[PDB]
Amino acid sequence: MTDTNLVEMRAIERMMFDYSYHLDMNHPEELAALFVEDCEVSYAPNFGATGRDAYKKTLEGIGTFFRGTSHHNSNICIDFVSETEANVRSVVLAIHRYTKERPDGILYGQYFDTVVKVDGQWKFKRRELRTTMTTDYHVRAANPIGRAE
Amino acid sequence: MTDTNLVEMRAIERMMFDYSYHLDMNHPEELAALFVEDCEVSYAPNFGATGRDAYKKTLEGIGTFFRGTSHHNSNICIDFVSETEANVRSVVLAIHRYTKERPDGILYGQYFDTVVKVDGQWKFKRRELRTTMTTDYHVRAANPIGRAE
Amino acid sequence: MTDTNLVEMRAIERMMFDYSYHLDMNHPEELAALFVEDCEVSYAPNFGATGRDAYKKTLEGIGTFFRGTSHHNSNICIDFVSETEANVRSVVLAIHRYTKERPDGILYGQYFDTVVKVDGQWKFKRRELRTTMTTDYHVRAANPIGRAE
Ligand SMILES: [Mg+2]
Ligand SMILES: [Mg+2]
Ligand SMILES: [Mg+2]
Repeated sequence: MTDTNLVEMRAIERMMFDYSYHLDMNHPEELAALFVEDCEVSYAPNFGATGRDAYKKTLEGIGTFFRGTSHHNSNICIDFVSETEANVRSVVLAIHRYTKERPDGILYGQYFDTVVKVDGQWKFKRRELRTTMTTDYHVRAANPIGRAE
Repeated sequence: MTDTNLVEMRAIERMMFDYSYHLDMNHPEELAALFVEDCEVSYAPNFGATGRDAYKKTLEGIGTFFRGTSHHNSNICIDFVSETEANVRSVVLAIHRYTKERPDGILYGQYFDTVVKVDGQWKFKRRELRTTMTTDYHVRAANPIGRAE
Repeated sequence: MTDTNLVEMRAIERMMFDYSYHLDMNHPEELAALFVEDCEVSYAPNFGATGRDAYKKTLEGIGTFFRGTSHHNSNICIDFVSETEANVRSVVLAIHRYTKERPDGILYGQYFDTVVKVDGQWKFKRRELRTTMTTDYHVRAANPIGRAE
């Protein structure tokens, strides 16, 4: 209902923010706690993770290849399938300060997510990053946003 | 009432996000569907649109002059006139990757909007962009924010 | 309760946005009206303000040292202590266009705040800025975010 939808929108947004916080803090175990076992992550047509352990592996090196990151998540649009499943579209600005000497790398992106509520906690079941564009960035492959020509 | 205000704040924000999404996707018809016929848009003291058809014309070339854009909308403040009319103030970060060879153009702005609810959908009745500042941008004229000196 | 929490989350966010607006507008008296007398502000281990008058002093020169600023506040996480006291964590992107000839200065930060509700208005009781990183910026000292190594 209305009440349920409003409260859960807040909870979903909070989880997404906790995710970005723990990412900028280099807390990979906290990050993995926000994904179900049977998850999928897609960062490019030939790059992602199937299942939580594979996802954990994608987190390796956050602490070593970057001196810092800053994630700014906005434009969050939530459509409930049910009270324990929602589809989310959002915008991300992610700045990366590398450990190697090179300009900061900027990702302008969209996330297409499905989140599920389990034992009182929202978690990611699927995340699909679509890359709007990048600057001085370290990843070449990407899922396009599908901009009309 | 309280309940009404909360639900409609979510709906207004969703519409604003759908707008920015369809803009970054180069979907001008979806954009125009989010404006009433009797709308006004102001981007500079001598630049805007009176009525929806004129607004549609301002969308020409999105696909040709830019390879991509990314809009990040935040700091959304909503004051209800009534349950079907609200005044909104918000902040925008808009990055533009040009089709011509030149640095990305950055707009730091404020939107002063009036939105109205018609047949279940929020739409823009007025948008006024105030330009806080810009970098490497393609538009010179602007409405100032009115910063105190 | 639920209803209270939702309404007050909106009010707290609104206050935070009003703060950033008045800051970008160079309105120091409006800013100071959003702090209690017995406040604390921490921007670095050896830099801040104890009490509202000291805070007011930190606002001196906004109009003179910058031609403009733009603050984008996102990722707002609110934990209520009570219905009139909350702890907030948020992300900030703050761009500064200097009056002196130098590149824009960018702050990527986190705010750790305690807000209190007094006579119907949320106000800051404590703000602690943690600096994720900066670019071409004018402040060297900072409170670290505490990123895991
Ligand atoms: Mg295991
Ligand atoms: Mg017609
Ligand atoms: Mg006094």
